[PDB]
Amino acid sequence: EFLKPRLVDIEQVSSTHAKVTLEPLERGFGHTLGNALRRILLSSMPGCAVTEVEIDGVLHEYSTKEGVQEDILEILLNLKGLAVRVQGKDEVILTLNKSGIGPVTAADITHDGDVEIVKPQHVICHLTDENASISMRIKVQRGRGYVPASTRIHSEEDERPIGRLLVDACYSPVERIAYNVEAARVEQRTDLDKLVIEMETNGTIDPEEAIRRAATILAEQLEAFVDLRDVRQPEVKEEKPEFDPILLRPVDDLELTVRSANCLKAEAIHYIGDLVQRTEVELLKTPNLGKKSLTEIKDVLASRGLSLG
Amino acid sequence: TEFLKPRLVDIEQVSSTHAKVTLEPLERGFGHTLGNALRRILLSSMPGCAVTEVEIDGVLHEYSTKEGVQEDILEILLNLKGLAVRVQGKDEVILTLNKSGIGPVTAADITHDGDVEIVKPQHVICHLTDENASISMRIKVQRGRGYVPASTRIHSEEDERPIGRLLVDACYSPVERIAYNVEAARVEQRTDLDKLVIEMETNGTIDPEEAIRRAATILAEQLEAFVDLRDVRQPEVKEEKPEFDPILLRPVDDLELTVRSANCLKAEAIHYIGDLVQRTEVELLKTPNLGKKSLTEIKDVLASRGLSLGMRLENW
Amino acid sequence: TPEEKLLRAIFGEKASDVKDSSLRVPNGVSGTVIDVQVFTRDGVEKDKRA
Amino acid sequence: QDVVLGLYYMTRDCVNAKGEGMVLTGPKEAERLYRSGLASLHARVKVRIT
Amino acid sequence: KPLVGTGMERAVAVDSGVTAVAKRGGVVQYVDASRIVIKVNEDEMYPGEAGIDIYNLTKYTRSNQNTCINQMPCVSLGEPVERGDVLADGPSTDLGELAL
Repeated sequence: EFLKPRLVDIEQVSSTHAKVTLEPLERGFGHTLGNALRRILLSSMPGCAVTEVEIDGVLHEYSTKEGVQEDILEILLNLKGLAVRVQGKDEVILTLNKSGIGPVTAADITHDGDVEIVKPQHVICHLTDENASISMRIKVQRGRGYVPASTRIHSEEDERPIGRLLVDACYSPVERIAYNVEAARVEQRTDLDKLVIEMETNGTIDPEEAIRRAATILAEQLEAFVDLRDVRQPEVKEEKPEFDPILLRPVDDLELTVRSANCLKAEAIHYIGDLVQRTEVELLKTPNLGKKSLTEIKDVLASRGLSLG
Repeated sequence: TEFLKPRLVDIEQVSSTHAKVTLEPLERGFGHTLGNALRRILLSSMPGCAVTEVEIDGVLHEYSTKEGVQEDILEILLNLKGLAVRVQGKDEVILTLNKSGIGPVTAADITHDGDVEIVKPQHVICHLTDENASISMRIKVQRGRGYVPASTRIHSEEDERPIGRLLVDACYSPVERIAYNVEAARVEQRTDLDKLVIEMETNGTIDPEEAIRRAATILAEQLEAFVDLRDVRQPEVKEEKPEFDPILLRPVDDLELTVRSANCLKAEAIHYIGDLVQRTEVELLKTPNLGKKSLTEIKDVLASRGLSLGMRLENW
Repeated sequence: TPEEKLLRAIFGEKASDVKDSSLRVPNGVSGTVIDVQVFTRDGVEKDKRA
Repeated sequence: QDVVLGLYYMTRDCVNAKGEGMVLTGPKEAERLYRSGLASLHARVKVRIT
Repeated sequence: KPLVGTGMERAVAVDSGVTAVAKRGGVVQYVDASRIVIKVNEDEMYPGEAGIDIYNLTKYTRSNQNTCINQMPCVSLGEPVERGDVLADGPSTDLGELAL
């Protein structure tokens, strides 16, 4: 006998800053959910970020292009800051080609359908020459958490192009999270609490989707908890009967062909035990008993899970 | 996306009232998040029934003494808070204890009511001396969620009651103690994983397993409002290989072959020429009494129907 | 030693008269080689890379 | 040093706090009280102990 | 940069030879991540063959302890510079200040 929280107004003060309110929280769970939600939000929220960049005229991170002022490393870090939203695919390859004097903004990227660059004003480099031109291809993957290059080294998988420039993936859109519990005066009630979650992100995830994802993950783990086995069992039997039933049964119970029958019969092979104990050579010597008969007895002891040895 | 769900749920309950529960493997940080949530809920918010107030027929205030009881009134208060009562239908019921004779008045001596079960019948309450040993009093049991100390009620007890009404702390939650340790656990390649050890002792009424159970139940019920991803799916797509091939349908009989041959293919699990066609040489050759004559026979008949030996076809 | 001679006879393993000495990367360091320099004394046949 | 500081803090008592003079039936519920925020970590109180 | 310094930061930064410092103040004519080309002010132009001043910077070379010493340009195109100004920040230097 309790209440439960209903998702209410979701304010957008800026594109990055959002406040989400929850009115009918039972007293005592205010902090519980505040804390759990904060934890999951900061920890596991899936986001997209640049994974690698390929520029032509550069073999390694440390050289320098003519006609640009940022060093290669600064271009990589700025790309690390690049906030990008892909809808359907997991790995997209963006192409940036610009020449002439000016600060390279994000908008100059060759614009694909599925890609949304939320803040095109993010600078990448500064050109300084009449003919200075940069071309590059950025490979962007989706992922969760924080993955540095050094672990990614295991999965080389033919990185053969030495032109590859690896950057650590900070797979996390949420930058900051706070929550406030305040007395939730509902028109007929004394002690209810309202949760106000203030969340600041890189401007990719909308608040409702984030909160729902977090609740989903918590729901999954608590479902995992719901069952608690405590079950026991007696099964453990003994595994070596007198001679193993599958070795006591008589040849007759094997049923083959009159020939093979009379063969075992007049060969003194009465039990599938004696049988499984005998080898080929044994039957090869019986008159009128040869390759085909024996081989048949074998193909049958094949499905009888017993061989001849 | 794809998370890591816990496996190997081991539970070592020494002394049934004391349950230790170990769990791995858990993603980074989830040890503390779930340990903390569970602890908070179990500890602060649990529906239960407990003693709230009692009236002594002989003494009016908590600081006075009753004749012939060595224990002071507060001592009886402390003993009776430990009494674990489970009510079924009634919300609040007022039980009476009336006992005589020498010795320790135990939980067994309680007036036997319908809905109420005393989980610990041997709990001592008071020690009554000789020749007087006359006690009659009313213990009030009420249901509530969580823990509410007497002191906050008596603070907010503007509804002044007659003298003798001794207020008691209401301990509804059946769990007396709960703790969780988080420690290192590695999934064979990932070392940043953790083990959760939950040590819990309750006051008899509820079994530990069910305690955890309904704690998690309440939390899932709170979250239910948001979580909605409950997708379904199918294994694969339909078939593009119709195994109805117009010449291979008819039965072997159409071959007008010797008995020997028939009986052999039959005993070899061959029914229709659609099975035979997909038959390994070694098999047909091992069949006892199937030699050059019989084999060449089968072969010639299959050749007459325009087919070959060892034919191939998938899905039949 | 004799037994290894037996092994060479068996498998026909022409023993290479040159030992290995290559300058391999020190243990537990991983990075990018940014530059190479080559110094040949005067007289010797410069290799293509030089 | 840190250990001793923690114990010192935990064991030291204060003249007035939450739950002055309420009586607890045992230590485990003492932990119930502190972790539940119904009493200060140090506060003068009467408890039964064995 | 240090949030709480003592004022010596600029003195040390200039006096170490790792920063690049302006000899004749003027306007930054060309900046690239290897060189700074400065157009001299007509006052400071030597009568006979003043021309412009070119500063080649030093890029990652190995220090005695195996540390990197890289110089990055500070100023932007068209910025006026005075004699004794800080062109490029050396290793562990910011905008002319010591940032250890």
